[PDB]
Formats: sequence, C-alpha cells, structure tokens
Amino acid sequence: STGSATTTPIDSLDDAYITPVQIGTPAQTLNLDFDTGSSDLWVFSSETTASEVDGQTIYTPSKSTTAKLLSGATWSISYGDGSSSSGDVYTDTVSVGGLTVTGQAVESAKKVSSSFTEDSTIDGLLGLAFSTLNTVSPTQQKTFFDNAKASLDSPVFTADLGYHAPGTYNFGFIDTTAYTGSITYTAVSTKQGFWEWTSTGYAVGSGTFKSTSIDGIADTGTTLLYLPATVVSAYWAQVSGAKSSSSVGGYVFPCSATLPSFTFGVGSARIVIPGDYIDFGPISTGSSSCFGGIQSSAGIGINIFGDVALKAAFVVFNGATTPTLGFASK
Ligand SMILES: NCc1ccc(C(F)(F)F)cc1
Ligand SMILES: NCc1ccc(C(F)(F)F)cc1
Repeated sequence: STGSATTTPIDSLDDAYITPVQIGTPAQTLNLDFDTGSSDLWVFSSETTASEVDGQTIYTPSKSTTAKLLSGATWSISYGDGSSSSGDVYTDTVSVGGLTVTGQAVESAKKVSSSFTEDSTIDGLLGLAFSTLNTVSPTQQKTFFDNAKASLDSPVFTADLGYHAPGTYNFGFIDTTAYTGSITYTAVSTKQGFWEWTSTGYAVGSGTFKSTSIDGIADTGTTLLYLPATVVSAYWAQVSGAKSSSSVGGYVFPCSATLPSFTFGVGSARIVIPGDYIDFGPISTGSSSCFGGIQSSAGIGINIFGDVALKAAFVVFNGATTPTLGFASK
C-alpha cells in the first residue's frame, strides 16, 4: 500500500508545515506537524486543559468507535526549543493520504506549553524519527511509519517541502517525477534515534567548496538550519552589515541586503539552498533588521538540517533494515 498527502506552510515565513491526518471512526481530521526529529504522535484533545486551547481542532476519543484507552500509559515530551506537552494515550485508527494504520498510539495532550497554545494552526505532531525516542511509559509505542512499514510497497517515505508553497509527503513509493537528476544516498546512524547523517562540506555563494564532515540530523520539525559556528561565521561574513545579536538571539542582517546561496554536500553531490530561502524577514513588525535562516548550533549540541535545508531538496527517508537518507535536486 501507499499514501500521499499535501503539506502546507502555516504562515508566510514557512515557520512550520501542517498535513491533514484522519483519526478515529468516523474520521476526525486534524492538521499535524510531521516531525522527523521526534517519535510521538500527540494531539490537542477534549482532555487538554481548556485555558491552553486557543483555536486548535481537538481530538475527541469519546466520539470514536475505534478508540481504546491504553490503561496506565502516560507520555511527557520536551523539545530542543523548550516546548513541552504531556498526557495519556489512546489507540485508534489513523490514516494519512489513504494509508491506514489500526491500533496506532494516539497521545492525548492533557497539558501543553505556551508555544503550542499560541500556534492556532498546529493541532499536534506526528513523529517520524525512530521508535526508540517515543516517550510513552511504561510501554514504549511505535511511530506511524514503523507501524505502516510492513504494508508499504517500499519501507520509505519522502519529504518534498515547498518554498512559500504546498508540498508533499509520500509513503511507500518514490515519485520519480518530483525531482531532477539522480538521488544520492548517504549512510544513517540511528544510535541517537535521529535520522543522523554526515554532510561532506559546504560552499557560500559562488565560493570554493570546503570539504569537511558535518554531522547532523534531517529534521522536518525544525524551521532553520543550525550549523557549526565556523561555517555560520563564514556564511554571514559575506553579507554586508550582518552581525550576531545577543538580544535577538542569532545572526541578523539588513533587510535591504541580498543573501548568497548556501551549498551543502551529500556524498559527491551538492544541494544548493537559494539565498531567498535564508531570509526570515524583520525581527519585529516595521524593523529594517531581518532574521537569518542559518544559525549556529554551538548552544544546541547537534547540527540540524531543518526545513531551510530540506525544502531545497527531494528527501528520501529509507527505513530499510539498514536505513539511509536520499537527497535529490528539484
Ligand atoms: N524536531 C524535533 C527536535 C527538536 C530538537 C532537537 C534537538 F534540539 F535535540 F536537536 C531534536 C529534534
Ligand atoms: N521540533 C518540534 C516542534 C515543532 C513545533 C513547535 C512549535 F512551533 F509549536 F513551537 C515546537 C517544537
């Protein structure tokens, strides 16, 4: 079997992407943030503290004939940005673009952090990292991808994110019309539970390509690109008036500047991120200082190939027994 669904930016800056997901019988459609950096499927629900819900669509397990409470199971998650949420667990039927999984763990949020309450457009997350990171206690639960793996024509899913435009998540097959040239595959380490790989280097604008191993994770759930300080300093040195602002918490640049592109290596192939992708607009309404989409990972402890990088490519998450990542230009 296969599945195909459209994913759409939540705002004019591509801060996140939402994808409709059907939960329960009869279907309740929620717009989830597909997150290859985490492994929990959790939703706003009828159980969420009422003051912490501000416009989200909620899952109501009492109205699903296939919902089963998972006795004694709880969950609690903290993300790298300080966000968090927690609650109890149901099993239910979940469908993504016509691909169905019965008995999927649906984690009902009882408590959510402020950043989630303020994002009216995201009803929950669908984690697509490896199941070892799932936070359900005392019995760990599998992700949607892991549960669907056996029924899929091929144990893969692909991420085709749009720049200021809708995109596609596909499960079970690789659309050979969605990219140009060849797909370059690279080895994945699962030892930390992430889609972790090693980039072979980078270039700034038309500059010389610098061969250097950059270890990082492919994370649809993270907006920006986070790379080591040396690389990020080399990029922003090419933008007149750019500087790192402690009060703003990152590199900023004059909104009137033109940004150079950024190239990152995948084996012997190159993925080029257009400079326009690196512009995240004014730091505040009316400001002439703009926020940059390439930031330092020094404070994070790991490099993150977030949406800024991934939307420049067609990306294959190959969940074979030896997992690999595929990158192609598009
Ligand atoms: N998108 C989920 C996510 C968020 C943060 C991290 C960090 F910070 F641990 F790298 C990993 C995964
Ligand atoms: N990396 C996972 C993640 C995704 C979205 C959010 C937001 F946007 F709700 F803050 C936080 C964390």
